[PDB]
Formats: sequence, structure tokens, C-alpha cells
Amino acid sequence: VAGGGVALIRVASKLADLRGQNEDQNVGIKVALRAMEAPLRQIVLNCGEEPSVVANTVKGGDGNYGYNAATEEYGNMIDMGILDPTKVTRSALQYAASVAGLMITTECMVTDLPK
Amino acid sequence: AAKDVKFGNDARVKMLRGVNVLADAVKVTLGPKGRNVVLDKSFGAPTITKDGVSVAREIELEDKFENMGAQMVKEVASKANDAAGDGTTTATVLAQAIITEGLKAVAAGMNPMDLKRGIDKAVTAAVEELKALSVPCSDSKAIAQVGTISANSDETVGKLIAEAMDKVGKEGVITVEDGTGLQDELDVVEGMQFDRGYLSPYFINKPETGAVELESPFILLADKKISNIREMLPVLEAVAKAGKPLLIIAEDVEGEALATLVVNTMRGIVKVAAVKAPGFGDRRKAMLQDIATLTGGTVISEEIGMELEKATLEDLGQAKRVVINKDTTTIIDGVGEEAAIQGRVAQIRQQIEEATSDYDREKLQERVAKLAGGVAVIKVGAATEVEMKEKKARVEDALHATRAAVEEGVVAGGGVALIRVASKLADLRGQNEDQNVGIKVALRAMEAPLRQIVLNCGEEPSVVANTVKGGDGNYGYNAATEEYGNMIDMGILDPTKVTRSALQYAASVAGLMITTECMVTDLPK
Amino acid sequence: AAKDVKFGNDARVKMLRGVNVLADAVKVTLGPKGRNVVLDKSFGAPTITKDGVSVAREIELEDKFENMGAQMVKEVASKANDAAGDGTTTATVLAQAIITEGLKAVAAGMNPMDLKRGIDKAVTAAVEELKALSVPCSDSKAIAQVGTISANSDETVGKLIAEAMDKVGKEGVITVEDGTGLQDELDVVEGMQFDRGYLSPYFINKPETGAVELESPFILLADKKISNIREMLPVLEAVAKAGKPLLIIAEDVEGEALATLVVNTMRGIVKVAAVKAPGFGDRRKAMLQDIATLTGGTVISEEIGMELEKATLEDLGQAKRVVINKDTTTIIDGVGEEAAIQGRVAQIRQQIEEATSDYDREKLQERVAKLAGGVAVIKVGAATEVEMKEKKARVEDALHATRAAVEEGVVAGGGVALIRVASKLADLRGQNEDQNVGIKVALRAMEAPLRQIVLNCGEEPSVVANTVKGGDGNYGYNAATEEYGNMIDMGILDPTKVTRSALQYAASVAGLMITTECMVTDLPK
Amino acid sequence: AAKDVKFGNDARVKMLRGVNVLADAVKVTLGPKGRNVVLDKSFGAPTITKDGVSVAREIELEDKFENMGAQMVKEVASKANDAAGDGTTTATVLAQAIITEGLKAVAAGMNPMDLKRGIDKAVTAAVEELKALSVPCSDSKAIAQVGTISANSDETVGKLIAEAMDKVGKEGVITVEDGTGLQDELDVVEGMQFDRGYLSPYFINKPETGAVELESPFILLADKKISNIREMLPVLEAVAKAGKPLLIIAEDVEGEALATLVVNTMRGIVKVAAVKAPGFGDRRKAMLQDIATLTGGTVISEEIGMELEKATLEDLGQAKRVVINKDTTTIIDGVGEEAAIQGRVAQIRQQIEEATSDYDREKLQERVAKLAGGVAVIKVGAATEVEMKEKKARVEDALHATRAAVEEGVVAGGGVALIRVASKLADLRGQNEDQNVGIKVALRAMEAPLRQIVLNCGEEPSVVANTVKGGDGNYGYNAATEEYGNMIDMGILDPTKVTRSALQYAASVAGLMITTECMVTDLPK
Ligand SMILES: Nc1ncnc2c1ncn2[C@@H]1O[C@H](COP(=O)(O)OP(=O)(O)OP(=O)(O)O)[C@@H](O)[C@H]1O
Ligand SMILES: Nc1ncnc2c1ncn2[C@@H]1O[C@H](COP(=O)(O)OP(=O)(O)OP(=O)(O)O)[C@@H](O)[C@H]1O
Ligand SMILES: Nc1ncnc2c1ncn2[C@@H]1O[C@H](COP(=O)(O)OP(=O)(O)OP(=O)(O)O)[C@@H](O)[C@H]1O
Ligand SMILES: Nc1ncnc2c1ncn2[C@@H]1O[C@H](COP(=O)(O)OP(=O)(O)OP(=O)(O)O)[C@@H](O)[C@H]1O
Repeated sequence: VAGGGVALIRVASKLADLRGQNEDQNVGIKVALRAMEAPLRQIVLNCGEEPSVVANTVKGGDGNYGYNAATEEYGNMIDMGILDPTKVTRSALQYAASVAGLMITTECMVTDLPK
Repeated sequence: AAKDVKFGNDARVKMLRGVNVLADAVKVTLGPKGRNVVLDKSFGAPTITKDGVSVAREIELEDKFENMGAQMVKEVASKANDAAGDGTTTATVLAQAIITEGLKAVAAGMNPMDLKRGIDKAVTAAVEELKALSVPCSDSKAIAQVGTISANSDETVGKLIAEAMDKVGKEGVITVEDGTGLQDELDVVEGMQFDRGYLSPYFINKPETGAVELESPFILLADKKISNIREMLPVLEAVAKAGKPLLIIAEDVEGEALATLVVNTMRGIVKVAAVKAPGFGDRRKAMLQDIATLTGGTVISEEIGMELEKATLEDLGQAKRVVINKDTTTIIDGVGEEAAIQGRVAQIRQQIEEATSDYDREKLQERVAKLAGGVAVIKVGAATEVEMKEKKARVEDALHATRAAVEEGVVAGGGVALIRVASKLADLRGQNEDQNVGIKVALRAMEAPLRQIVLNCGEEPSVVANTVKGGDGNYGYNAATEEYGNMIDMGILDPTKVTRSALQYAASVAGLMITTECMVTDLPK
Repeated sequence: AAKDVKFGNDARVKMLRGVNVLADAVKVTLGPKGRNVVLDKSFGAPTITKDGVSVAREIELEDKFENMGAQMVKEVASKANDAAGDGTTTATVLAQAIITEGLKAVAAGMNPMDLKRGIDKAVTAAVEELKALSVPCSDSKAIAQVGTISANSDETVGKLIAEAMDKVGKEGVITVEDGTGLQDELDVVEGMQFDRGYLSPYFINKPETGAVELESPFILLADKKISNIREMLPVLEAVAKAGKPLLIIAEDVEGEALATLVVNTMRGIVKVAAVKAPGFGDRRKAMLQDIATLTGGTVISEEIGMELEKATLEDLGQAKRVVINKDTTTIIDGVGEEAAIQGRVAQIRQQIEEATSDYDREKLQERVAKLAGGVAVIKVGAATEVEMKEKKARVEDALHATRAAVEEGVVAGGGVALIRVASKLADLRGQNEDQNVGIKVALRAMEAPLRQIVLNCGEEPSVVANTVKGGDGNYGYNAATEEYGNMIDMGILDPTKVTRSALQYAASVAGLMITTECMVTDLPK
Repeated sequence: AAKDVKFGNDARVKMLRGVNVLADAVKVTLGPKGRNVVLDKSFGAPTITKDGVSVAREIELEDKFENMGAQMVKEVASKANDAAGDGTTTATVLAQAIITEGLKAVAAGMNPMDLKRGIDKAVTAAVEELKALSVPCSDSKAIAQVGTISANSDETVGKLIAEAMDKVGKEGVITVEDGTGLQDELDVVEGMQFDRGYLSPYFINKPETGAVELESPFILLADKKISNIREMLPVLEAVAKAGKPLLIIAEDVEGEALATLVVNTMRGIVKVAAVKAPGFGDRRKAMLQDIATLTGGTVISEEIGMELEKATLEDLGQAKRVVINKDTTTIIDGVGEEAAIQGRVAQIRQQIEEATSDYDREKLQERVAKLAGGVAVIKVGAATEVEMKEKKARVEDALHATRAAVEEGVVAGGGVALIRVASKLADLRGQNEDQNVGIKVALRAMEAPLRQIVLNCGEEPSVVANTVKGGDGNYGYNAATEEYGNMIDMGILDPTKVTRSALQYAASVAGLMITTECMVTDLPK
């Protein structure tokens, strides 16, 4: 899939209509939606440009359109070769969501005594 | 006593800390979605406001240098206020953005004088581009529109301002009063307006308004300095026998005549409000004669021979009402005969005809204008005294915005004025790298008010800034509805004068503010 | 002097700490099982109270920001008090619940503007649904019932309120006095009622009541501003010769006339209570003429010609008694002739007949209503002066609750009003997610008073809340018996106006209080 | 254990503090008026030096992050040292100036990646302009001149380097030895040079030089990994019976074979120095056969069949002397027959003739070059063993400067090389404002070495910098005489390679240095 974070951006743009069984699961869905947009924003922030402007520009475009970071210009990833395996992005998102679901529901944190 | 100085980058960072504190304190309130700011009152509830005047005036910081920076930015905000009447949050946001980017550039070793010159050239270009972009509000319909929009989208207030504007003309005098009936009472009566303020803030009966409103006062006209209060002693005795408010118009009031009048107003057995003599020299004497004609009074001069001690109740002028603003005084329904006022108008008209000096001719022309046009009075009409005072405040700031728009023009409000000015000036260069950087400082800082309005609305400032910059004309982002569109369609408008003055004073204090190194102060004790 | 600002989440958490402190302090007393809160008196025993007015008014916190939170919530509780007279614990509980859930939502990054708008729409829907659910109390039996229930389940007090309510009609004036005999005395005397308060709190003879009660006072009628006290000097000399209480009715009282009258009341050789002029303009002058007809007095005006110096003992009006509340003043048994009052009634009735303007027509209609109906007086009767004063206080707050019920309606008390309103409004959505969340804030927060009543009873708040929500109608949980049932059957009732005002002002301060970022304060010193 | 991170501007100021500390510490020594820096030896007197290698190598800071910055700049100075041999003070001055201007620009909010790209393009332009400005030193007279100037203005050392340069040709092998007689002994013996260093620093007999000099050592040739020391056990027994130094050439030496050899050298009964196998694959095997021909040895390989255990004293090669530098090893006067070496030269010459791959042909050509040219030995001649060792060190660094000049070229020393490069590149722009600022950072930072030389002389750096910039060509400011003039006339010269490498690694570490945000570190304990 087209690399540069636009994979997760397009996935989020394809899933804004998904609801949950109540308000809290719906909020968790929205948490995931505003959080898979993070890698593109962080790439842009490393480039120094405005993360929100570029995120909205990529979301406005449809398909594989995104923002090249090396040239710092917009365009199609497939034309300029910026690509990522589906497996690595899927596994990264799966493991991030798994550790987050385990991690959110953590209350007691027992530790060796500070000595 | 002894003092500590601070010079270098520590001085600028102390100052920047202070200006950031004050500017955030007031910029929380910017825009129609501006958040409320709470302020201490010593007794009772803490006041809460979306007005940056009240927030800024309240600020003073504990550290003397942060205090110093705060006092500078507050004073320039108050200067932009007194120039226009509104937009102090806009002026402070612009001043903060310019000074933060400027001091950050100076910490990069760029020349402070060159950076200030760059901001100076960029703001001169911004002023002239705003004049080119300024849309006139000479038509009565846009006058009614800006009067509506200024006063909480109330069409009645802007309407009344429109008819009063028609009555007294393009530069005429409009004043608000409280009307008994639920209908608004619009009238025109021959009166006076001149640009002279009070001698002391203790003469103001209403600190919430800032003006001295006197009903049926006796007016004294003097062309001499008030050296001693013995000259005012028979007048004070006469006005204490009369038991009515007293207005004094004199050439100079000395510090101890003022001190005795302040002590007397603290005693308050007499109601004394004093103003300086308007005009200069022979012009001042002539228009003081005009005021004496208007009120039936007499001008007292040392050179002619009469003294302030030799004053009777008949010699003093009188009127139905007077108002003494911060820097202005108007007189409503003077007792003096309209036939004598007409004769004075005629006399100054042949003075116009025989006038050869252009400036003197303009002085005589504005004399006949103020002497013939008179004053329109809009008396607020509704059911409750509460809505009397709130609708009166709405009429006040609405007419302030209206006259500010009439003087210069109107441009689409909501920050898109400065955004469009910046989009029209990205190609302006400087005489070297540092002046060019200062130009870019001004360019990235005039975009600050729109970003701050959006940030108060909660939306993304950069996205909306680029959305407005992409569009051309008066297209922008309405903040009340939180939707894009044309400001002129939805009526969001700002006077060209208030925005121009806000940017001008922000850039002026920023040029004086970047180039500050030594900061002497009272010792922290 | 210098000041400290606090903006961000630390500002809101300081405010939240303060409002939590005050709201718990007063909400311990909520409900009939409300626990005692003990407050320090400087001398003697500390007072003990179940009334949230006394607890809230006493509160001020050591930290200036927590002090600010406390002062905000206390002031809105006092505002809802002056609107209604009771239910300040309910207003503070509602304000606390709304502000806690709202600030918790804001800390989750939701838009404070949108959240406040959601609370605003939800509370407007709650107000209209409460109006729909409001049961009128126009019948005399329910008037007697609410008068009984308000005054510690005393049927005699509510009964007397019911007959007085019949005598002066649906919007008439009822005033409590102390009667000599053990039997309750109940009379109608033609008098005056108008909504004008005192000029200073130092004019109140009884701070425990809050009103100025004067027996056989001389009343002065004025239509002018009291600029100087020399105008009041012959009146003060005459009333010092008379040695009786003095009432002043004037257009304006200046700050120094007020200061001299405060100094005189501290001297206390004269008994002076001053009020503003009721009404506005020609209406004010006409009804002042009506008051002069009622008391045999004369109105003094600058325009007509007479002065306050030219005042005799005959010119001043007189009456058997006057009462000057916080914002209210009534006059009982004026000396002026009933035939002259009837002639004035006829004159203003013909003014009604010739009236074409609407607002003037209901002004003249309420003028003839207050001039013809008079005032009912309930003189309390019992054996001991102690039970005289406690039954007098019971009559006071019972008639306050009665008039509040009569104005708007009555709904089943005990918190089930807001519970039913919430159960009727769970389907209301907002324009986005954040306004919807604010609606849910209001929904989960109007259930707070019932939960707090139950928690004061010691039972489980959630169980009882769900039990009341399961039932439909007026079913709820009686707290005195700690048993379920119908509030109307056990008579537990609350006026619609007090609950509506409590929720309205709680939501108003919560909208103004969620959206507070900059918190500027006097420096901690 | 656990760690502290520091990211943001605090990281960059910690790093900048560290690099400023180290760079000032070394730049006090820059230039011929370079001041003495005194460094502690744990025993006896503290050493004193004008050489930045010794100062920089000593520095490590107490704060962990300043230590990080110092270690980075020291490592890049050492990298530029190992590339060239001199100019570490110049490299550190350039790195400090670039990083100070760059981090100051980043503190102005410019893009660190864009700024690094600007420095990258500016330094690429500087490299190509320095190549264009480079004057070749192919002539023997300038070789003698640079050899004189490098070795403390000693014409004899530069002379001897010039003849040796003639004997072994333009790219031949020259090595310094100690000669007994006062006359210098300049000879040619057929030998070996290859670019392979030692396995461990503990193999160096002379830490003050950095090389392993062995007189009459036995050389073992191996093409296999030394997995275990049992393979080296019979060789160690044989060389212990012989009692002579031992050289090992093997494919790989494992960490434990190296550990056992380090333990043996600490035991020191055997004198073992090991190097990696030079070359790769078939080329490595062929040139190892060449080395075995040179020394009379035999190459041991796992694939052919013989083992390192099956080694006799005849099978190992021998030579009169070997030197094992940091990354280089040369062999002087191998025992192997010159006729066999000539036959091997012929065989690799027909290998050249049948070669079709260009790279393989170049490998065979450099093989025949090193196998036929041999090694020139300059045996230093003087009277005292002291002046033997300092004149030996002078020959060492003089021939290092000579080979550096011969490889690339020579440009007028004294900082005027970078000054002229900067004056040739002031018109180079970038792709935006930030890359342009990075270009300007490089431009105002290549002028730093001349300014630092002048500042060490005590004169005004800015005046001399502008004086040199005004002149064109090779005009500059002599520091030894403190007079202006042409460097080439007065002989102050620097190799193009050392200055180019100093600027290259300075710009490389500065690009890697600017874009540093997060610094993990060992916790301060
Ligand atoms: N030219 C480019 N334009 C935009 N995005 C790019 C470009 N090249 C790579 N990326 C994106 O940047 C990321 C690659 O970052 P990087 O190579 O530093 O590490 P990584 O692959 O995310 O992780 P790691 O190396 O830590 O396992 C990917 O999300 C890739 O899609
Ligand atoms: N509906 C709107 N949409 C967008 N911008 C608006 C809207 N209404 C007002 N504005 C802008 O918001 C600002 C008005 O802010 P506000 O009323 O708080 O005070 P001000 O005029 O900026 O200054 P101050 O009252 O401190 O002197 C102006 O810049 C105005 O153009
Ligand atoms: N028997 C009862 N059962 C249930 N709820 C009751 C009962 N009696 C009163 N209440 C409720 O308790 C509250 C009365 O509390 P309380 O008399 O302490 O003060 P308040 O009217 O809330 O306010 P204030 O602070 O102004 O006195 C009202 O909400 C009322 O509906
Ligand atoms: N007489 C001179 N006049 C001007 N510059 C000179 C003179 N002699 C040497 N230089 C310059 O001074 C520097 C030599 O200083 P120094 O020998 O202390 O250190 P280095 O060669 O830069 O490096 P290292 O620290 O590795 O010894 C070079 O830049 C050289 O061009």
C-alpha cells in the first residue's frame, strides 16, 4: 500500500461512519480514527511543515494521493515509489491497538521499591 | 531608591515573558467565540468579561521586568483604544506576534534596527494596501449594517444611528441619552463639540462610562490661567447658592487650582468639572465667543480687563446638558439665543470670505460647521432601566464603530482584512537580509488574529488560515456559525480605521520594543 | 498592587476545588434530613444551621483562585435566592454537578463553547419541559397546602396566607406584622407597593430580616437628584424636632448624600431610610403623585420650581407603617384621604380609557391595581414573643414560596421534578458530538439534587434515582418518612419558579464558568 | 541502568556548551602563535602542548550531555586526523563555528533539515571550488618546500623527503628509521605496504608513535580464521624458542584468539602483532602469495589443506623490519629472493595482460606497482638520541603533509584558502530561505580559522579578515611575522586534502549535529 502514512489516512477516511454499541465504544472508535492519522502528522512535523494542513490536504484527496516528504511536495506515492508492505503497517497498527487496549485497562502497577 | 538594571537577552526574555502573559490573558477573549476571563473585585463577585480592555487594564505582574513589558503592551493597547474605541484584543495579539517573532529573530543575531525598519516598511505597505482595500461606508445602508453588527446584531440601534447620521451629516455630532418612553427619541438641538478633556479623573461622576454628564449646568468661560482659587471663590459661592452642576472653561488650570477643585469634589458640596480652552490664540478667543453666544455667557480675559472674581450668576453661560468625555466635551441645548447664534454664524461666514490663509479658513469653516449643524441626540427607548443601560452601552460602542467606519472605511472583519493584506504583500523585499526578515515577521504576524479567533473557536488555526489564504476577495471563516463564506454576506465587518490603528500601534510599539536593551527598575523590596 | 494570572487546566482545577468546597459545605444541609453545618460567630456560640444561605454566605477560601470559585458559585446562589427566596442548596448542587461534569469533559479536550452551548440547549429544553410539567396552584386549597408545607407543616400560617391571597387577589400584596392578641389578625388597608430598594445596607434596622420597618414615619417625595445635604438639612431638623422615622423617595441619591446619611444613621439622631424613585419619566411623576395622594404628601421637582430646602412638616407625607426590603418597598395605612385616592383611581382609569399605546396602558392598569387593591396585613398571633418571631419567619418564607408558586406553578418536590424532566429529554441531540456531550452533562446533573437528598438520608443514591426514574408521573422517594410514594399525596411540593430559576442560574454560571481560562488575582501577600 | 533523556532546545544548549568547551580548549592552540594548553599527567609534571590532538583527546566533560557533545566533536576531529594527519584544530574550529551559527539559526525556528541541506550544498560548492583553487605540488621543488615548512622550517628533512619521493615515484612508499651516523641514510629495499591495522591497541609497543616496529620478525601468512589458540600454540612455542618478534597475517582473528594474544603480550614472553588479511578473495590469496614470495613464507588455507598447527620455523616468512601502523602495515627488507619476486611480478604482469575487468586489472596493476617499486627508507642522521627522536617526529609529520599535498594539491595556508573559497561563493543561493541561511552559515563559518589564528596573535580578527577578503589571490596575513603578504612567497602552505577533509567532516558532523533532538544518557550517579 502507498507509504508515507497515507495508508492509514485513507483507512480512516473509509471508516468515519462506523459506530459502536454505546457512547464509550463510539468514543474509542473515534480515538482510533484520530490516532491512525498520527504517523502522517509526525512525518510532516519532522519535515517542519504544518501537520494539520497536510493531514487535511491528504484527506481531501482520494486514492493514493499524499505528501512526499523527501521532496516535500504533494503527489501520488505509486508514481514516485514511496511504498510500504501491507503486512508491516497492519501488524504495527494491530500491535499498537493491542498494547493500547491492554494498557488503557491498567490500574494497579506494582513495582520494586525505589532504593 | 536604588535600582537594578537588566540589559541583554535576559532583559528581552523578562519582557517577552511579561508581554506573553498579558497578551494571552487578553487573547483568550478575542473573537465572538472568545472565552470568558475572570478578574478580581475586592468585594463581592469576581467580574467576568470577554472584553480585552477590562482584562488588560487589570494586568500588572509581580516581577518588575515582566511588569515593565506588560505596562508597555497595555499602554499601546490603550492608545489603540483611545484612537478607535475597540479592537484592543486585536492590537495586543498583533503586538504579541510581532514582538515574539522579532525577539526570536534578534536572538538569531539579526540587526534590531534593521529588523525594526523592516517591520516599519512592511507596516507602511500594509497601511497603504489596507487603504486600497478599504470599502467606503458612505452609504446609509452600510451605516445601518455596521451599527446593527456592532451593537449585538440589533437593527434598531443601527437604524437610529443612521437617521441621526443623516441629520447631522457626514462629520456631525451624535450623542446618546436615556429616554423615558419605550419609543426611541431622536432629536436635533443646536449645540457644541470640542476636543478638550477633563483636568483630573476625579471629576468623572460615572467611572463606568468615563464622561461627566451634567444636567442643567452653569458654564463659565475664561481665557486666562486659574492661578489661585480665590478667583473661583465667588463662583463657588454662587453655584453653592444655586445648587446646580458647574462647568469651567479656562485657558490653563494650575496644579493647585486643580488640587483644590479635587478636594472640593471630594467634599462635593459643589459639582465642578473643568476643561482646557479649546483652540489656540485668536481662534480660541473667537470660538469661546461662539460658545458664549451659544450659552449666553461671557468670556473672561486678563488682557481685556474683567476678572474671574467679578463673576455673577447672569454672566455665566448655561445649557440643558453637557457631557465631558476623556478628551472631548459636548454641550446640548444651550440657553443662548438662536438669532445671536445665527448672527455669529454669519459673521464667521464673512470671516471665511475674507480669509486668505488656508488653515485659518479651514478653522473658520469648521467653526461655522459646528455652530450651524448642531448636535443630534438619540434617547434610548424600551421598558426597563436595566435595558436602558445595556442598550445605552450598545448605542455608545456602536456609534463609535460607526464614526470610525465613516472616517476611513469598512473592510471584511474576522481577521481576513489582515490576511488579505498579507497575501497582497508577500513580494515586498527589503534593503538587506535583516529588513527582509522583518518584513517576513510582519507577514507572519498579521495572520495572527485570524488564527487566534479560530483557536478560540477550537478549530485548527493553520488549516483555516490556509483556507482563507487560498480564497480571494472577502472570503473567510465565520466564527459564530463556524462556517466559511463571505463576510459581507453575513455582515461581519470592521472599520478600516480601527484595524489600521491597531496594526500601526502594534508595529510602533514593536519597533520601540525590540530595540530595548537596558531596563532600569525600582529595586525589588 | 501587582497580580498573578493563572490560565489553563490549573485555573479550572483551582476553581473546581473552590466550588467543590463551597458546594459540599452547603449540600450537607440539603433536604429535610439535611445535616447541621456549624458556622463560627466571633463572640459566643457558633451558629448551627440547615439553611444553605447562611453557610454559602459565610464561605470564603484562603487560596485566591479557590476563593474565586467559591465567590462565583455563592453569587449565583444568591442570585437564584433573590429571584425566588429558597432553593439555594438546590441551585448550588446543580451548579456543582454541571460544572464538575463540564470541566471533566473539557479536560477531555471537548470544545468549551460547544459544551456550554449543549448545556444551554439542554437547559432551555428543561425549562420548557418544566413549564409543560408545571401544575398550576391557582386553586385556594393548594395555596393553603403549599403555605402549610413551606412553614414547617403549620396549617394556620398557610390558611391565613390563603385568606389574604383571596382578599388582595391573584397578584396582590400581603405583608406580615406582629399582632398583640393570640388570635391571628387579618386586615386590608389601602397602601403602596413598588420595587425600589435602599441606597445602603446601613439603612437596615434589622439585618436579620433585611428590611427597614418604620412605625408612623414621615415620607418625603422628591423627583430630583439629592446632590447636596443642605437640601436635606431643614428636613433633618424638622424630623429631629418630630423624633419619628423618616422615609425619602427621590430620583437620585448621590454618593455623598448617601455618605452623609450613612454617617447620620451611625450618629442615628435621625432615622433616615432612602429609596430610589420608582417608575420612569412621566409614569414615575404620575405614580409619585399617586403616592403623595396616598400619604398626603407633595412631590418636589426642579422643573416645576419647589426645592427640597423649602420643605415643611405638613408637606411631607405620612403613614402608619412602611417596610423597605432589599429591592422592594411597601407602605401601610397612608394618612391621605381615601376619597382623594378614589379620585386619583378615576383619573388614571380615564387615562387607561384614553390610552392608545400598549405599554403605557398596562402601566396605568397596574397603577390603578396597586392604588385600588391596597395591601393585606397578616398580624401573627401566639402567646410568647419567641414563637411570635419564629412564626413570623415561617409566615415570611411561606408567603415567599406561595407567591413563587402562584406566579408560575407547582411541581412535585423532592428532586423528582428534575428527574422527570431528565426522563422526558433523554432523546434530545446536539449539533455535534460536544454539544451532545453537554446535553448529557445536563441530563446526568439535574439528577443530582435527588441523589444528594438521598445521600443526606443515608440511603443509596443510585438505587433511589433508578427507582424514581422507573416510575412515571409524580412518584418519588419521601425523605422525611424515608418511604416511596406520590409527592402530591404526602404534600412535598416545590414552586416551578424556584426550581426553574435554580436550574437556569446554575446552567448560566456553569456556561460562564466552564469557559474561564485566565484567572487574574491580587498577589498572595 | 536507567536513563535520562533530554530533547528540545535544552539538549542543543547542553551540546553547544560542551562543543564550545572542547573547541575553545583546542582553539587556543591554533596557529603558529597558538598558545600553550597544559594537560594533566597523573604523575610528575603536567604536559604542555600547542597540538590540538593531545588537548582534544584528553577532554571529557563532567555533565553527561556536554560530554556527549564533546565526544562527538572530538571523534570528528580524530576522523579528520586519521584522514589527513594534521589540522584537527582547524577542523574543530570549523565545526564549532558552523554548529554555533547553525544552532542559533535553529533557535530562530528555521528548518533543521533545510539548514543542514544548505550547509551540505555550500560545503559541496566549497569542496569543488577548493579543487579548482588547488595548486598541484607535483614538482619536486614545492615538495621540498612543503617538507621544509611542515618540519619546523628544516630544509634537510624536506630535501630527503624530496629525493625519496623521486626514488619510489609519485605514489611510492617512504618510511622513516633511525640512522646511527650523523649523515642521513636514504636507501631502497624491496618491501611491502598494505592497508590493514592491528587487532588491538595493546599490540602497540610505542604508544607515543602509534605503530608496532619490529626488528627481524618472523612472519606467518594465513588465509583462515584463527578460531582457537591451539592453532597458534606450536607457532608460539617456536617463536619463544627463537626469541624474536612475531607478525601474524590471517583472514580473521576471533575475539578470544585476540584476547589470548593480548594476555600473552601482557605476559610478554612472546612478541605477537596480528593484522587482518589485506585484499579480498582471490585477490587476497594472490597478494598473500606475493607477500610469501617477498618474505620466503607460506600461506595457510583451510581449503587447500594445511593447518596453522602444522607450522615450522622454515614455513614462516621473515624480514629485517616491519611496521604496523594504526591502519597500515609495511615490511622492510624481506628475506625472500629477488628473483622469485621478479618472477611473481612477471606473472601478475601477464595477469594484467589477460585481464578484462577494469577493477581486477587495476588491482593487478597496483599489485605489480607495490611488488616492483619497493620501499624507500630515510634513516635520520644527527648527533644526539634526543634530536634523533624529535627529528624523526618531524620527518613523520612532514612526510604525512607531503603525501597529503601530493594526493590532491597545495593551497596557500593560514586560513586564506577558506577565505578565498568564501569570497568565491557569496552568490550561491538555496531552494528556500532556510537553505540560503545555511549557506550563509557556512560562509560566515569558513572565515573562522583565519579569525582564530589572528585572535591567537592578538590582532583584531575582523580587521584582518576584511583585509584578506579585500585582497585577491593568495594574499593574506602572516602570523609568525604578523605582517601581510603572499603566502607562497613566504612559504606558508597547506595541503588541499587536509583543509578539504577538515571542512568536509566539520560540515558532516555539523549536519548530523544540528538535527539532534533526543539525547539518551546514562543516569548521573
Ligand atoms: N519519501 C517519503 N515520503 C513520505 N513518507 C516516507 C518517505 N519515505 C519513507 N516514508 C515513510 O516514513 C516511514 C519510514 O520511517 P523510517 O525509515 O525512519 O522508520 P520505520 O520504517 O517507520 O521504522 P523502523 O526503522 O524504526 O523499524 C514509513 O512510514 C514510510 O512510509
Ligand atoms: N462572527 C464573527 N466571525 C468572525 N470573526 C468575528 C465575528 N464577530 C467578530 N469577529 C472578529 O472578532 C473580533 C472582535 O472581538 P471582540 O468583540 O472580543 O473584541 P475586539 O473588537 O477585538 O476588541 P476589544 O473589545 O478588546 O477592544 C474582531 O476582530 C472581529 O472582526
Ligand atoms: N419530605 C421531603 N421529602 C423529600 N424531599 C424533600 C422533603 N422536604 C423537602 N424536600 C426537598 O428538599 C429541598 C429542601 O431543602 P432545604 O429546606 O434544606 O433548602 P432549599 O429549599 O433546598 O434551599 P435553601 O438553601 O434556600 O434553604 C427541596 O429540594 C425540597 O423539594
Ligand atoms: N606562519 C603562519 N602564518 C599564518 N598561518 C599559519 C602559519 N603557520 C601555520 N599557519 C596555519 O595555522 C594552522 C597550523 O596550526 P597548528 O599546527 O597548531 O594546527 P593544525 O595544523 O591546524 O592542526 P593540529 O591540531 O592537528 O596540529 C594551519 O591552519 C596553518 O595554515
